[PDB]
Amino acid sequence: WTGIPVFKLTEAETTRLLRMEEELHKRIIGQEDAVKAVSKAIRRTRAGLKDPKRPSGSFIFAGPSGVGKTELSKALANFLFGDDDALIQIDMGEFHDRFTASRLFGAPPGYVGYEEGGQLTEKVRRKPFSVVLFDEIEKAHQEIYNSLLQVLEDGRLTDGQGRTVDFKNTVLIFTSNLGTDYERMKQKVNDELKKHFRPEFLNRIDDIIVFHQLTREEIIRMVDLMISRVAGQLKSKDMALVLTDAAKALLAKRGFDPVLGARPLRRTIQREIEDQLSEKILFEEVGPGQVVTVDVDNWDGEGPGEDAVFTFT
Amino acid sequence: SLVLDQFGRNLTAAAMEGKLDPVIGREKEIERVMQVLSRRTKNNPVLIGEPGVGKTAVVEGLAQAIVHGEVPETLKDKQLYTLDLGSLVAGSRYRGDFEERLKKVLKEINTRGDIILFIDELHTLVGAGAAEGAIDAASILKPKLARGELQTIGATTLDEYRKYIEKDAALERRFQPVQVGEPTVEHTIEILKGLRDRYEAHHRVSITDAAMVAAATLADRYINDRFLPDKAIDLIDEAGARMRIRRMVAEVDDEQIAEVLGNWTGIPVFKLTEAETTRLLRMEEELHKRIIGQEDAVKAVSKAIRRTRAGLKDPKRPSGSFIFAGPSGVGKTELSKALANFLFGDDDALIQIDMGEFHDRFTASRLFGAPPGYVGYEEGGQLTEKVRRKPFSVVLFDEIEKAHQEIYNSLLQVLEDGRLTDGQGRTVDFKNTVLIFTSNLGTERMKQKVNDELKKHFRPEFLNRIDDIIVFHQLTREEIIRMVDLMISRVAGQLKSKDMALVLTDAAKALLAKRGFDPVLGARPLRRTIQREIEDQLSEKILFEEVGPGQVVTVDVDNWDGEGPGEDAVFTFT
Amino acid sequence: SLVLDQFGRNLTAAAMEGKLDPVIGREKEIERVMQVLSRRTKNNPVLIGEPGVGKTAVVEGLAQAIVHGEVPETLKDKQLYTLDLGSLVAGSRYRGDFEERLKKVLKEINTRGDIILFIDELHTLVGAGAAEGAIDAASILKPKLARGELQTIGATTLDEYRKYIEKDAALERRFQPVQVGEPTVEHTIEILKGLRDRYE
Ligand SMILES: Nc1ncnc2c1ncn2[C@@H]1O[C@H](COP(=O)(O)OP(=O)(O)O)[C@@H](O)[C@H]1O
Ligand SMILES: Nc1ncnc2c1ncn2[C@@H]1O[C@H](COP(=O)(O)OP(=O)(O)O)[C@@H](O)[C@H]1O
Ligand SMILES: Nc1ncnc2c1ncn2[C@@H]1O[C@H](COP(=O)(O)OP(=O)(O)O)[C@@H](O)[C@H]1O
Ligand SMILES: Nc1ncnc2c1ncn2[C@@H]1O[C@H](COP(=O)(O)OP(=O)(O)O)[C@@H](O)[C@H]1O
Repeated sequence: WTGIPVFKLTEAETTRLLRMEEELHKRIIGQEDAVKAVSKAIRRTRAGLKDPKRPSGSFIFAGPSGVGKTELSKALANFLFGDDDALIQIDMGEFHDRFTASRLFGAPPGYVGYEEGGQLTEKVRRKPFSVVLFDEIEKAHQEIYNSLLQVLEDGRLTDGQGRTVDFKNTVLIFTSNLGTDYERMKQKVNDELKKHFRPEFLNRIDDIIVFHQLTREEIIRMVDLMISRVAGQLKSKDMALVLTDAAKALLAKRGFDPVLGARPLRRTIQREIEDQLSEKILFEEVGPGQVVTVDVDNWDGEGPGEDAVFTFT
Repeated sequence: SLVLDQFGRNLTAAAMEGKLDPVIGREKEIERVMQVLSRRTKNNPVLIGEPGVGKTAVVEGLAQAIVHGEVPETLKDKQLYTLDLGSLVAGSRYRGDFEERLKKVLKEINTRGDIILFIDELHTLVGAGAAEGAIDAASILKPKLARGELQTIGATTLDEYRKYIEKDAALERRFQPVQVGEPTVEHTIEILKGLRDRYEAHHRVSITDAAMVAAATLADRYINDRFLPDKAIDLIDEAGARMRIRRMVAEVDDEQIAEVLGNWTGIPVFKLTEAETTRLLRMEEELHKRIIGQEDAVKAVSKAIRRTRAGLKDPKRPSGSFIFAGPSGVGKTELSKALANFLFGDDDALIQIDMGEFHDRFTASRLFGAPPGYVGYEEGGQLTEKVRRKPFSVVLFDEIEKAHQEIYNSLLQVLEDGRLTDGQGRTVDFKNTVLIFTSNLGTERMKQKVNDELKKHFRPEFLNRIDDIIVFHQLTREEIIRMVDLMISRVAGQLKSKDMALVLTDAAKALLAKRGFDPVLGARPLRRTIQREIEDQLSEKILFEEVGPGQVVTVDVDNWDGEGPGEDAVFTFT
Repeated sequence: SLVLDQFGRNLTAAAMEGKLDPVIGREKEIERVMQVLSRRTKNNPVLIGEPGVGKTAVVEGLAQAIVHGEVPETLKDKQLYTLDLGSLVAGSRYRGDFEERLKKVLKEINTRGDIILFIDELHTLVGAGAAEGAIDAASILKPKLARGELQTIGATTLDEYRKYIEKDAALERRFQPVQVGEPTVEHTIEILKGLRDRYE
């Protein structure tokens, strides 16, 4: 009827639930605390022991930019529903104005736009078991926080139409950028949140998670896990990509920067490999039924490699 | 049967002759609706779903299941009828005719007892003979639907279920919701495999596996205002139509549906022809015809769009996002204009929005429209509808420093995921757009100064979202000489419209170059010089009848050695 | 035909006497709309365009193509009728006259099979007479356009398209958007050269 997975725990889904930390780790590298907390939340939800009034899960994500705060939520949505589109993505960046709070729950009666009701309220009513993402929560005003102040404790919200929607089976995730060796920046993030967010609001969130900074082993795994996307895109045109170990080492070497996130790795691969592949494809260097072997020339594998180049077969 | 035919259509009798489309992949939905239909009391399901997911296909699938005999004992030999409420209300000069027709219909289907009734586009029950609070069809059906002696199924959409059914809770009480999910890409693949035969027979053509595979792929990837499998079915139907037109056995392949998608949504996702291939590999010189210098930016944008055209561009990020930083006048807007001319042939196809007007915090609602309950809700956003007219377009943000941080906060989602939710609540696609941001900031050393100024005046996540950071360098003497070349070229092009021919000597051009070199150059200076010392004299001479039409004008120089400052030099117009 | 003349005007009969101005340079739009009319299911295009570009001129060019007979076999010997929604909804004085008239018109189209409809000001299809006990024409024509036994074309300004047609996703579903863009400079010159004879 309503899609809420209050079922008998079969063996397959049980074995999936015990091992879902690895399943989230298939896409999310690092951030073991956040993945563990999400696993505990979903285990508490599916075991039937939960506070009826409170939602299934409420968390706030903070840390550097591009550390998978949104990606963990997207992977969780893919885990629960089978696709990334099912995630309710409400972006708080266009809610800088105070008067824009009506976009969430709807228009009051007597005004224009009363008939279609709210936006997130309707989407919650359609899919009661869904994860709702609020990106850039620091960037909207604190006035809009008050509508969610009810659902982070009671899980009920009243639209402009007047009907009450429920948030008891929804997972709420908030992502911010406050603060931006681990515990000092964790305390800095805590102080930033305490000064910027009212303490009465912060107590209604089940857990606060500080995202850890990306390290070298994380980015060397990241190169493979993200070039898998390029390989899969190439497979749509009967193209095969393989990277040498030196290719991975050079890609991680030129994209390592602790002050930014993983988007530098995207920049590195985009400016080094993908553009060259596009040039060779449109110049017909490689054709259908052919594989591509990318190797690093003029490098030892240990130096910084300011002169290393990529060879294509 | 003698009464139902006058006001309805037998779907089972249609299934006798096989006029219905075969339905595949909806076994779960069929089992759910039959599970509702097997109830004792209040056994009436409703097909709730998005427009274009196969809600009707559910009921023809049910009819096919009945006529094949897959049904259990409770649904055997049940004639299935869709009901035209328009046929009920038509021809009723008095109320007695209308609800007499309705009571005769319900009495007949109760007496026979083997008719399942279908209501298509269900919301019309609230108000049939009169208003909601008077006698209508729904009020008559309340005792029959409540006690559950009548089996009725219906289909409605989410917005309609919210705008017609839900405001009267009595209607939604008697209907169990059964959601018809939008099929996945492989699900639409099997659906296309199933419906291959009818379209191949009608259009007298042949369709290959790669054809509808690529059709489903591009349909899910690119079009963001329609829903599967409907748009892919539309593409297959019109593609068979195009081949049938072109013949007066043909084969339907991926290049045809690619050309169709280009015709429909304007996306140039085509099988690359040789001429446009050589154009794309050599478009750097084509850009260098208009914008001269700044090789790094031209090469970067060339690489980005070469990625876009080769199908190697990431679906969830846009085609390309760039910050154009440098001193004023170098040609940052000229580069975007040149890309617009290359992509579309015209400069008006470039959607240009200035950030100077967004100098206040209250101006943030202009891009994506007004919140509900306020003025300006009906027309919606400004940039969102402009993107909606043309999915493949380049957007320009002139003088990005004048904008304040709330604009970048509202645009971070466009930079990263490439979606934008308007005030209406609809998501607007940006996966086929090119992002251009022009900055005049920081004025080898200029690179560091510009980067420091950008990281000072922008948040770290915004500079993380942007793809490539480009610092425009100051022009050179050869570059301003080629500026003079372009200037005299466009001046002569304007002059040819009035039966006049224009030419300049090398010495005059060198004098123009000598009077047009400073670090405050670009094009805003040395165009003042042209308009003052060449255009002014030409207009002056042509208004009092010298150098008129039919005579070629040559611009020379006098009292100059060709090397000095040329302050005493005077332009001569022969 | 004995019922349709009281509610519509035959553009094919207008094309018999050449009462429509010649159309120049709209080959791409006319071939696209002719392609959409060749479909089996949901063969109903809409000419979305800025007002004053010649959305009605595209339909007149279709009529000229029909009378000159260069259309493929799927449009041979078919009359193009425009539909006057006002005349349909004008004389009712009751509740059931409008639906009876619309059903009679659709029955005539079904029993003839050589009529293509054109609806000026398409957005009036939704709420084409909305009383307390009235059912609009849009819901009546939804099943007819869904399967495709009814073939119609429409012209709509993008603004009013977004105001009314987009608000009802069901009517958006049955309709194929065909964009009629602004003519270029040389296109305007060619159109003026075409119209020069009639204007002199
Ligand atoms: N652990 C991870 N696994 C996979 N991708 C990651 C991970 N961390 C970061 N990314 C990359 O970061 C990008 C998303 O960053 P995001 O978390 O949205 O930053 P922010 O939360 O500041 O907006 C994605 O493109 C993704 O490739
Ligand atoms: N599984 C399927 N098999 C065959 N055709 C399908 C299937 N799913 C959808 N379709 C086609 O897509 C269209 C969906 O129409 P639908 O959305 O049910 O109309 P409505 O919105 O009025 O219920 C139908 O015309 C049908 O031909
Ligand atoms: N190198 C150039 N080639 C051709 N035209 C140019 C060049 N530089 C500037 N222009 C002209 O001068 C104008 C200046 O544009 P731009 O440098 O972007 O201004 P700003 O720096 O204030 O954004 C452009 O619109 C263009 O028409
Ligand atoms: N190719 C063409 N040849 C001749 N006239 C044209 C052409 N294109 C447009 N027109 C002119 O456009 C006008 C039709 O505009 P129309 O579509 O009726 O606008 P609206 O839909 O706003 O009423 C006619 O008067 C016609 O003369």
